[PDB]
Amino acid sequence: MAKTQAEINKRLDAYAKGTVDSPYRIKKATSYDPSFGVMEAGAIDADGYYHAQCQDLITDYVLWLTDNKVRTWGNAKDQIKQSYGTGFKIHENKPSTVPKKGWIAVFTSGSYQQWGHIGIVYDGGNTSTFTILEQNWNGYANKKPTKRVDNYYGLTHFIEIPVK
Ligand SMILES: [Ca+2]
Repeated sequence: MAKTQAEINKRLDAYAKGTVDSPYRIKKATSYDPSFGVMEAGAIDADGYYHAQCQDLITDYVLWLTDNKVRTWGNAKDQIKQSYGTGFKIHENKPSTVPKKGWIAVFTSGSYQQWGHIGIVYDGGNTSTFTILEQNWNGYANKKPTKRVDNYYGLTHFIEIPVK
């Protein structure tokens, strides 16, 4: 059920614009847990807990990449400890490793949360920096998927996805 790069690129744009086709996309500003921020329209809350966390975007993504056949478990650091199916490949991030658009970036070291941070490679970039689309880098779980330029700090693994 592999997706085309064009379908992937279009999915990544819809996330960032808050118009993604998902049943987990927040349509109007919402809150149910006062410990977090009011979730804006565009935010992805896949489990319905702790608002728009980092992993929520990835479980919605993996869900779409596989036509709702693979649901993710655990947190960000748990994602390299399970399988998404055929076509998906886990790569270690080393200084020469540059990812591709649509790939999943996993942060399990540095001063990151012990349960990790996660996001989608929006632009592969180069050896020094790349662009990520992620949720909950602010720790407040309210913003929709936002682009950030990352410098491979704390980034330990990439997950390659199947492309047509
Ligand atoms: Ca959630």
